[PDB]
Amino acid sequence: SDLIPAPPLSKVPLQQNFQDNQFQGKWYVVGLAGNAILREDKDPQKMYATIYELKEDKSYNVTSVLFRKKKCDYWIRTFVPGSQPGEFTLGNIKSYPGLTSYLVRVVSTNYNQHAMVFFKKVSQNREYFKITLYGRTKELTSELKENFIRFSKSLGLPENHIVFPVPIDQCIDG
Repeated sequence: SDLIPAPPLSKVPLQQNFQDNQFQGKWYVVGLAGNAILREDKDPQKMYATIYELKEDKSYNVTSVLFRKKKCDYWIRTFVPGSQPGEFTLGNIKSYPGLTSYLVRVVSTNYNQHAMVFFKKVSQNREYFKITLYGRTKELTSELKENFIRFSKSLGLPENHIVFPVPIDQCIDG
């Protein structure tokens, strides 16, 4: 493995006055960028969806659903409130083999249409980061997609590390 290095956290803005209640519900992954994300023209990445449910204790149950091998695949994360509102750590990190580190920062959102979220983790001592462009719908404007490309490039990622998953109906319409 050779990886583009994680950016310093100083280059990753935090959404001011983060509203945890308004960030809840279903988000479509309209854009994906990161040091382990590679464009694949033979088999282009399919859109998946992530559901944020705020618990009584103010941590998030995070359920993601993707269409793989004719079936809906579910995976669950717990996001624990971090240092400042809009940051999170991963609950029960010991239950993920090789994972020593996991950070979430909500970069920007208007809550009812779009969000950009930064993830950083250390797995088998390798440092991974990604940015997801979230949509409340499966389509976003040229403007929001160019904003996400610009932001991804500001963190050192070239074009072939930025993908726009293809909209689908299976699994993610529930």
